Formats: sequence, C-alpha cells, structure tokens
Amino acid sequence: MIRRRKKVRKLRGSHTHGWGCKKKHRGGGSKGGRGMAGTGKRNKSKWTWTIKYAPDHLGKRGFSRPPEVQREVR
Amino acid sequence: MARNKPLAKKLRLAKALKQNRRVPVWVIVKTNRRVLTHPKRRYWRRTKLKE
Amino acid sequence: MGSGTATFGKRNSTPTHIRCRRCGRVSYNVKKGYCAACGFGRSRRLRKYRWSKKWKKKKNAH
Amino acid sequence: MKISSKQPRKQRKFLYNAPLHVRQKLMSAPLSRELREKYKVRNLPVRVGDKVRIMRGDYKGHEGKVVEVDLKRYRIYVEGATLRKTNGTEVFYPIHPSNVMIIELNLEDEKRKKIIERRAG
Amino acid sequence: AGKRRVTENIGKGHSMARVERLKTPPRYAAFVPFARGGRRTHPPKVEKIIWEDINKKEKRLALMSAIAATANYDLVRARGHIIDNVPQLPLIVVDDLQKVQKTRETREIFKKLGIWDDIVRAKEKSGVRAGKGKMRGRRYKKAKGPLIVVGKNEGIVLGARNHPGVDVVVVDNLGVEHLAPGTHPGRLTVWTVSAIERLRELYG
RNA sequence: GGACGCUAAGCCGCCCGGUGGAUGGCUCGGCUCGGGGCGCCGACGAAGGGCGUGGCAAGCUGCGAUAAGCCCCGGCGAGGCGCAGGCAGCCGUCGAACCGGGGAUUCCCGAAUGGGACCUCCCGCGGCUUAUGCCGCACUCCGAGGGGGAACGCGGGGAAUUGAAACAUCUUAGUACCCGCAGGAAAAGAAAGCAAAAGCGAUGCCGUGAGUAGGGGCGACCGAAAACGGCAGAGGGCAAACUGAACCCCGGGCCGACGAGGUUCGGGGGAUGUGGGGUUGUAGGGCCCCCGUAUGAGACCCUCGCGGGUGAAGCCGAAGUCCGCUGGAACGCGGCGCCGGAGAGGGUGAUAGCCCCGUAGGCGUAAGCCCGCAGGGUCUCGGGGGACCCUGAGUACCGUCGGUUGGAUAUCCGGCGGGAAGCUGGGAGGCAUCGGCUCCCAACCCUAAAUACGUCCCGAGACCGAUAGCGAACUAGUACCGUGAGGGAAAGCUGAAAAGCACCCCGGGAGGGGGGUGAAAAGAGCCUGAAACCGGGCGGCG
RNA sequence: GGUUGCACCGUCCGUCUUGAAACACGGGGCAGGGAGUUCGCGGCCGUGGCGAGGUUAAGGGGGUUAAGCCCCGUAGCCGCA
RNA sequence: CAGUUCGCUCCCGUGACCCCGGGCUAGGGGUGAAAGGCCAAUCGAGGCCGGAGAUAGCUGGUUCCCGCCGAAUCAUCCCG
RNA sequence: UAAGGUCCGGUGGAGCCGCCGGUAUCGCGGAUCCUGCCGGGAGUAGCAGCGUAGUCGGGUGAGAAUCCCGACCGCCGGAGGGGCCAGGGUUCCACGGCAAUGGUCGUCAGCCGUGGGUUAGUCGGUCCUAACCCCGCCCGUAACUCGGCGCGGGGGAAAG
Repeated sequence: MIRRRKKVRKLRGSHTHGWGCKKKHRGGGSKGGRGMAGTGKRNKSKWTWTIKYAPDHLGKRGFSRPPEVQREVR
Repeated sequence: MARNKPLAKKLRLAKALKQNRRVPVWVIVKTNRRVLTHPKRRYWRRTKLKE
Repeated sequence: MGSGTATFGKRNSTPTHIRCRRCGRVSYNVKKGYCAACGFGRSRRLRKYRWSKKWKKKKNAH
Repeated sequence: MKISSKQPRKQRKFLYNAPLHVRQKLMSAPLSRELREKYKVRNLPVRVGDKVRIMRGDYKGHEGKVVEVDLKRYRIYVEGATLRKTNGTEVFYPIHPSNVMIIELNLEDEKRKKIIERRAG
Repeated sequence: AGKRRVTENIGKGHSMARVERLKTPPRYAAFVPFARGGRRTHPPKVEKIIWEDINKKEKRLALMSAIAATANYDLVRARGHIIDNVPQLPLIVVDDLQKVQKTRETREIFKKLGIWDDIVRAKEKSGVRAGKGKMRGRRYKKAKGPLIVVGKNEGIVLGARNHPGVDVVVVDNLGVEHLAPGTHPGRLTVWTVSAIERLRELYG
C-alpha cells in the first residue's frame, strides 16, 4: 500500500535517508554493536539501557518449586 | 620423430583435420538463409591445445 | 620469485602427465599411477565428494 | 470452463512438436456444402489424392489437384495455384488448408473408405 | 544467479575503481545489483505475503453489505448493469428454473425478463488487455454478466454456463467475489425458491 | 569617411544522407508453485566416455562397421526420408512415417576383472567348427560380490572467520567439510514406558504445550518434555526350562493346470541338538488328568473360466467461412443467419464461438493390477492338580575420566577398574538412603500404514523477457584459457508466398552504380531503426 | 523558434569540509544496467469487527475440474485480581 | 624490440664444473654453500573451491515533484 | 509552480488505452561505478637503431620499388647455414585465388579453397635391467581412492 521506499521518496539528496550522516550507517559498529551488547559486563559497552535507568540488571533470585507441586488457584 | 602418434591418436588427429574445413554450399541452401563459418578452423603456429 | 618468467624455459614441452581414458583429461600421472580428475590406476571408485567441485563440472560435461 | 492451456507459448509448443499422424489432422479442410450434409462428416485430412478448391487468398473460385501435402511448412500445393518467378519459371504457390475447402473426396485407401461410411458422421 | 561466477578482485594500481569483476573475462560481474544474470538488492521471495485472515463476523457482514447494494437500482446501474425491471431487483423466479439445462430454453426466460441486456455486454470482450501481458495469457475475456444462483441441480448448471458472463453458484458456497467482483458492487442475482428459502437461514 | 562589394579557416542551431543499435511490438525459453509419477540399476559386463557412420557432412542429433539404422506384435493410419524449407535419388498406400511393449546387432575405452597401455594391443587354457572363424574362460565369496544413482535416509569423524563491540569458557554448530552404507521411503517400533498418584498401554509426523522448566563471563546467548487435538493403525517370532530325530537343505524323475500338495532315487546339516515345547511375566516351565481335539467351521494361498472398471496415449466429438465495402490478404464496418452436457487457448495473409487442432460428453485393450463369482491345498483354538521355572552378564550398578545435551545433585553414551540377583527376584516414578504406595520386566530379533525427496510429466501465474530471466531462449557448459585442480563468454525476428533479382548498359571486377524489381525507405543477422558522431547545406555571427 | 549585438549581472556540477570557483576528491562524450528486500519478535499508530468476552490453529468431512470463498473444529491463547 | 632486451665491459672456462633424460622430497611441510631466499609471472608461510553476502566504529555511492514545522554540534558514562 | 500529460505532421505496418481497486526484481547526474558505441589526441608517434641490401633489364598481370627469370653487388662462412632430439600437426606437395592475413607492398605465400602425399623380418620402438614405481595378500585406521612393513607379481630408458 505504502512502502518503505514510498516514505523515503527519492528525497532531498540526503543520501542516507533519515539517519543523518552516511558514515554512521555503514555497518554494525554504528549501532554500538550487534544484539544487546553486554549488561553485567565490566566494560560499559552498552552503558545506559534503552530507558533512562542505567543499565537494569539480571541474575537475581528466588526459587520456583517443581511444576507438579505448585498450584495457582483460579 | 615428434614422439609419437599411437593408432587411436591418428584417428583423433584425423577428426581434427576434418573440422578445419569451411561449411559446404549445400547446407546453406538447405537451411534457407544462412550459416556463417564458425570457428573450428585450425592453424598450426597459433594452436596450442590441451587434451 | 619475480615476474618476467616466460622467455626462460621453452616450457611447456614434453608433459608430466598424459591423456586419461577414464575421463580424457591430461592428468593421468605417468610418474605415479594416479588420475587427478577422477581417480584411476589406484582406484576403482570415481571421486566421491559433496563439495561439489568435480561433481558439478562433470554433470555439466556429461 | 474447459481444460485449457492459457499460456499461448505452451499452446504453440504443442502445435510444433506434434506426432506425424496428428500433423494430418491440422491439414484437414471443411467438406463442401453438398457433401458435408450427405456423409455427415465436417472435415477430412487433405491429401494428394484429392481435388480441392481455393476460395480465399489470391486465386478465388480456382480448383485444381493437390500435388503435395507438406507437414513441416503446414501448407499444401495445388496445381494452377502457382506463382510466376522472375527468372522465367513457373513455381508452385503454397497456401494453408484453412483458407481452402475440399471439393471432392477420392478414396483409394481402404481404411479411409471404412471411416467415411462408418465412424465419421 | 548472481553467485554463479566467483567474483575476484581487479584491485588498484591502474586508476580504475576497486569494484570486483571475474576471473578469465572482465566483462561481467556478480554479487553486485547490476549485471546481466544477477541479483538486484534482494530477489523476490516465495516467502511473501499470500494469506490474509479475516474474522468470521467481519466476513459475514461483508456478505450482507454486498447483497444489499444489489437491491438498489442506482448501484446496479453505476456498475454498468442495465435492467428493464426498475421496481423489482433482485429477481426471484419459480423453482422449475433450476431443472432446465437446455441452454436455449433457459435463455428465453432471461430475454423476457429484460436481463439479457447485461449478457450482451459480456458478448463484448472488455477483459481485453494491452501490453505484452498477452504473452503470459489471460486476456480476451468476457465481462461478468448477471449471477445465477440455484439451490441444487449441482454447483454448476449445464444450461447456464454456456451463456456469456453467466457464472453459476449455490447458496452454500456463496462468496464475496461473486457478490462484488473487483470490489465493484452492483451485480444482479437471480434466485430459485428453494435457494431463497435456504438463504433465509444464517449459516455463520 | 561611413558601405554587402566579398570576411578564408571557424562558432551555434537546424536540415538531409550515413554510422550506431537503443527503443516498441514479437518469443518453440526461464522462474515459482500445486498434483501425480518415478521410485533404484550393474561383472547375466552398467552408467559415463571415445572414434566412426549420411549421396554431398562442418557441427548437432541418432546409431554401431547389420553404423541418422534391422525385426516382431498391437495401435493410429496416407505420404515420408531428424535439426536443415537444395538437387539428384530412395520406399509405401498390396499398410510406411508415427506411438507402446519386446527382440537382433549394440566397435574401442570405462566397475573393466588375464596383463600392459596418450581411449590401443597381445596372450594361456577348454568347447566349437572347414578353422585361426566362432562361443566360454585366467581379480574376490559360498558349494553370490565390486561400481553407479537427482536428492532424501542411517552410522561415524568433525573446523574456522563471526558473535560477545576486544578476548579464552560460551557463541558460530553438532553447521561446513570428510568416510563407510541402505531403501523407495529410510529408520524408529510392540514396554525393566508414562506418573497431572489419576488416567494410559507399539512407533512416526503435523499443530499446540512455549520462548515456558533449565543451562549460560548468570554476559551475550541457548532451550525441552509429559500432556492435548489430529493423522494412520498390527502384531508376532527366537534362547532356555522339558521332550529327544518326531527335523531341514540340495540336485535329478514322476504326479498334478508349469501350480497348491505328495512320493522315490545320489549327497549334505543335525544328537557340540533339527523339530515339538515356550516367548514380557510368570508363563505354574514339567508331568498330568474329562471331552470335542489341532482333520479344523473360519482365516490364508494357489490354479483356471467368466463378469466389471482400470491399463498400448489412442478414438469419436455441434454450429456461417453468407452479402455489400475498404485492403496485398478480412479476422474491420453495415446486414442477415446458426449451435450448445460444447463462446477454453493457439493457428489461419489482420482484430474469427460456427475456417481448422480442439471441447462438454462418452469409449477402448495386449503384457499387468484389484474384487466376487468353479476347483485344489495349508491353518490359529478351548478347562484345574503338587514342587513355580538362572526366566538372556562383564550386563544391572558403582568407582575414575571425558564427550554431549535444555538436562539442571536428577541427560545420554564411551574408555579404564570393580561387580550382582533368580521373578520367592529385579527395575522405574528427575538428589542419597530406608519405609509406603503404583507401574513395569533390561542384558534376543523383525515389522505393514500415516511422515522425507525433486530426476520427471502436466497444469498456473499481482513472476521475468535477449547489456533481463538459468552461464546458455539461437550447432552451450560450446568457443576459449590454464601443468592441473579449475575457470568460462557472445551470438533471437525477410516477406503472404522467395517471387532471394532473369535480361540489358557500365565497371579489369566477383564489389558498386543505371534500368526492370506489388510495398525493396522488407533486397540478405534484411520488422522497427534512438542518441553520441561524420559529411554537405541553410539561417545567423565572424 | 533559430541565431546575434548592446546594457546589467554571473568564479560549474556532486561529494568532502568550519570554510570549495578551488592548486581537496571525482567526471572524455552518449545510451543501456545500476543500490530501502523478506521473515520473526517487541514497541507505536490508524482503521474495522465484536464485547466481559474475543479469537480460533492443525485436520478431515464438504464444495469445485483444481481452488478460493462459504460451514464444522474453541486443541490452545489472552482478558475477567 | 623485449612483462627483463641491446651493445660494450667484467668473472669462470678439467673443475666443490656444466649439461640431458628418468625418479625422488609438498605447504607451519620441503629445499636452502642461510637471502626469511625459493617451492609454475603468487611466499615473513602456494593456488583452487567450500564455509561466505566474513567483519569495519572505516572511503565512495543510494534514483520523481510539491507543501508545513524546523535543529543540535552541548551534558554524563564507557579499554571510551 | 511541478512531478508529468496531451495534440499535430512525417516515419511505421500490428496491436493499443482510459477509469477504479490491488502489487513491486517501480522512476537515476556522479559510485577512480559495470557494459556497449563513438570523437578529440593524429593521420601524430611507431613501420630507423642490433654486422646496415639491393639495383638495372626483361616476363606476367586489372594493377608491379620489394612475384619470377637474367646480370651485377652484398651478408652469413663452427655456423642468424646443413642433419637431428623435444615440440608442432599438415604447416608437406600440387592447383586456383586476393575480401582477410604478412609492421608498407603483392599477380606471391605456410593466408583462403580443394584434392593428394608418410608403404619396413633385417632402422628404431616394443624387450632387458637400472635409479626407482605400482598392484594383490596380511595388517593398520572407526573408515578410505589413506599408510608402510613382511610376502607374491608386474612396470620402468625413442641419447644406457
């Protein structure tokens, strides 16, 4: 109906198309790294999350019982 | 000699000899416009030739 | 070495391999007894590979 | 509606490749109006052995005997449907059987006689 | 295609671009979006969109809307269908109409009713198509005439398919396509007493 | 002075002719998908390859010195002689071409196998015959094998760039790649199972359970299953206990529809145990006793006549080629008329329901398949009585070290060491042990059906169209390059019919020009014929 | 419209750059080729259906030449703490 | 002229000499009177294909028009 | 405003639109971009350099500085010559040609076309064994077209 190309048009001679410079768009370094890109990591490779809180961590605990002994009532 | 041509290799050489002929006239009339002569024509200085 | 090699030796002259009869390639090695386009003189199988390198060439050739 | 070939390209491929016996069928021409009713046979495969009339194309109302039936060029030659060559020869004029209507049936093959009387009707 | 040839580097040092061509003949390329025989940016996939669900309620309402367009004279005429019977649309005819499957006998009831005029339109080829699309096929078509809806005498009727633009259906296997082909509404329907009675009942 | 009195060369625009091959229309090709088929073959000498072979043969295609072929049967049957539309010549209508099945010959090389070998050649036996002709033989099993096959399947061996913004566990991945091996599916598979403790009882696969449990620099990441709904269904046979030759195989003959079944004659296996018995679970294992008693109602198979459909890819199949007009030719315009269980799509000199292939409909059989219908043969079974029977070993399980997986204390398997028990016993239910409760018998074997492929055939397109889609629509994996491994193009279009230009002038001229060539600005990679560009000219400037 | 004289103004184009007429980079000329696509998941939005409920997947039956559409299936998910 | 040539000049020319044909040694391996030289116009570790469209914070480039609003080149952390 | 559309005249000689709803291998000025075609440079450089060869009559022919015949003059002279090893494969020989090929030229030619030419007891290959190689069997390896031992057999010199 609409396509991505339709929305870009052929544009202003931006030659990037909504991501500013054409030198920060050439690969995966540009993203800051591929995937999540460390969290509990000692380097601050990804420093700050995607929310303002910086970074939010994982590896806290509390047991789950075996599925057979549990019941969550209805 | 040249060394040397076994019995079967004279046969091969002979096949190679046939190809170095222009296509005969009777074919071109039979096709009814035309067949160009078409490269399988052999030289002897310029021909080095894997097997 | 260094470019400019083609005036030095009258090579190729006399081969180091000959014309096969299992495939007709010019690789049936007369100083061993092995075919390096399909195996012969040491072999009863043709070469068996899933690369494909050979298998593909051969099928197109056939 | 009907089983079809809707690609024209495969339909043409079918037409070219046909077996020799089937190529005879493409070479059939309507029986003239008197005959068509009388045998109840719509058409039959034109041969050498028949007389034919050309009613369409440059000769119209001309009739002549069939000299040849050619199955590769898919055209038939009738005597006096001819061209005049500019090197002083009189050469035949090929026309397709589709422009043409088969004015008389002359039977000299026994299968063909069985068919006209019996099956074809 | 477009990984058919290895692609090896011509390099720098000679003052042309460093953009790879091939080994043996520099005259073609691959793994570029150019070239004969090659990929674009990304070829078309087999994985493209080809299913669209619609909810059971949503589909059923569409059926109701499209059949409603039919019973209004103004919509039928806009679509191009011209009808003698201005006050009566759609047409219900006696239950005997189904059994008849002589092409000619079922034609006559149409002619009288004034609904042959739509069939004349489909006699004229209007599914004619310009361009080289002729090569792929599916041109020289006939225009969709009226819709004949029957209760039985199978799903297709053997004296109602021959006619131009007359497409046959049953009310168990009715569809949005038949009600408004192309999303253009205003196509005539013709009922049989048993079909009309059976459609009264709602299926889903 | 000013005036066009002569402003060449040249600049700019346009025009005309050429060059060039873009552009449009054209497409006997690709590409993708759906359905079905094909579902193995080979020393009984395969596939693949080589060189010849045609009247003329350069390549392709087909064949094998019987050389673009030979024979037989059945089918269709009136013109043919591959691509290739030349001439000569050849054969058929007294049955060709073509299609299906089957057969003959089927060179040399190649698993190639007697030996060697640049695709050739030589030989040692034995049969054979006029004989060298001609037929069989000399690698490795037992008294049947190599090798090939489009992918898929089984079992092993098993990376790295990459990710983690680096980097080593981890990740990539049980991927790529390598070796052996089977089939038309493979393999799994008839319970020492599950464990919602309740309910179920062979096994695949698809949807779901779920990005859930769990693993993991606890970082990135990785990751089930039981269960549910479906699909399709089919179960049995060995070892032993106890009997103890009651048994099995091979070649020849006979009898019988070659068969089902039985007999005899020469050998071999078998008392280191064939057969009877019995087979997940203790069956009471044995020996008994009543009776019908393993003949068997069936159930299975085999033989052969009939009937029905299928199956030689082949038959048959309606209706305008009417009139006037234009045109090179109507498939156009006007008019009249025709069929339908039948207005699909190509073709025909153009735009055709009724000109033609065809079509809706129905039909066909040999080898061959399925069912019942005439005969013959084989064949499972059923109760209660004492001592309950080693009833499957380096197994179960444990110890040491790994591999691997989601597998966590609780995956799975391997190597090294230790090492049981006798259903009276043992195992399992996600830590150990002991107890309760429930289920279930490992250490023997096979298994139909539902599930994987894409060689092939057909049908289809919001798919592409000759500097695009396969590298390749056209003699292509060809030409061609490289020691080799391996790499790899370009080349589609006359016209209705070739009428493909007689005859004449000129030209050394086969070239070209003049004239005659329906259209030739369709006259020979010839439909159309762009731009850049070259020549001359026109208009302006100089 | 073609071309030209006069008055006036006028240092290409694209990219790079704080600044390009540039002694920064790239271009002989014309034609053709030539670069935002698919899948999964998450977060947004618009429209539309239904409503304290909503939605069915797989499958076979069915219909059709095939097929889609039409009906069955509620397995299962989500919300109602 | 030549992807290593031409002329002149120079060293060796019975020697640990040159030279032909056959065979042998292969990729973290050979060979080396030892230059990290050489191993088919490629050697501080050959070529080929597969993995593979390796990865880049790095250069170049990314195509039709119009309308409206219209910047920041600062701040914290980070083997940054 | 525009992206773009429409009409006329010539050419062309068979297919072609508009409207609405869909769809994407959908729109180019540049990438030292890929490809095809074409101009300037130029009619310039190159067709001189090394031990540096032609020239005059006559024959032929459409055409003759370089084809041939005659005369005269050179260059090479144990070696830009003769015979052979390797290799080439018909280049050999004959006849007919000049569009193409020969650093110009062409009636000539190894180019183009078509026929034809290599005849072996006593030459050599084959054979012998050499350095040395390969196969079968045993064995290894999970396995192999992998690997070598111990056996058995064959191969191995166109300059011995």
